[PDB]
Amino acid sequence: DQVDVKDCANNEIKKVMVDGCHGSDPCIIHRGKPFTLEALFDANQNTKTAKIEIKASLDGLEIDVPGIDTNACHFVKCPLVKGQQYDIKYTWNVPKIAPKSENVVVTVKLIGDNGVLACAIATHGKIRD
Repeated sequence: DQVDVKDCANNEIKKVMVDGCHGSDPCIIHRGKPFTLEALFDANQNTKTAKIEIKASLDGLEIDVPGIDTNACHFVKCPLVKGQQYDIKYTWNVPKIAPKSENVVVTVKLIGDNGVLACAIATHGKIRD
């Protein structure tokens, strides 16, 4: 079920949803289900390069993107520009995780060289219901 995450790609994304979590409000998520967040988009800018600012924090899964790649390349089709379609992502193997997580926080943003290819932020996020 999609949600209401404040994305900032360009009203061009082809599919941006999140397996349970709730967008906009304090993204509350559920346990026992794969919270594979996502957000696709067809490169419409013009830059073979690319940047990134993703940040997913999970109790036993502290996703993070402090600069792992060198230009949204090791994570996606580096060259976005307006001549390529591609789908970043952040799967989620969900065991049980119990209710409520020690802490959580979702955020994201793709920046080529002309603007922000994509974006997604879940102000606060508590597991449980």
